Amino acid sequence: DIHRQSVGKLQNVEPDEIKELCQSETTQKYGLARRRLVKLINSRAKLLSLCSYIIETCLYILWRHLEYYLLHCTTQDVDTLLREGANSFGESLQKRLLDIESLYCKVRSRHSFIQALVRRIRGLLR
Amino acid sequence: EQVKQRVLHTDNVEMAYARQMYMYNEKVVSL
Repeated sequence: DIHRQSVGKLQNVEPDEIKELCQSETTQKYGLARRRLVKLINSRAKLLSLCSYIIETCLYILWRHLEYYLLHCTTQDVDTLLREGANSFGESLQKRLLDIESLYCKVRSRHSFIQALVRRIRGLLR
Repeated sequence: EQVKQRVLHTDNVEMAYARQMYMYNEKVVSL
């Protein structure tokens, strides 16, 4: 959200507004504003890609840990695992993941890999 | 990107067909 919004403010770049607009960084004011906004755009892009990574990794880590912990843990743990797992990855989480993957991922990755990981997480969950 | 590449990464009958292909390869050098 802050990212699309900053991008809009940038594409619509043109004292209180100028003061608060230089405070985190008229012609030099406008240049400084372009600078700070592009900086925030980069920071957002980076936090965003780092998000993408954190999500995808966490998916891989959970998948492997759960396969090993229910399919190959010699025994409550696996049962409580299935239970709290159908509980935690309620459809809110999954639809949130697909909503994001549609929001941003289509513009940076040729593969909605998150969609696949969601499918497999469900398939081992159900 | 490497994580993603790794992600996309993640018998007797065959022995017979394989010997057959071995012979085919030899010849080429109908499956």
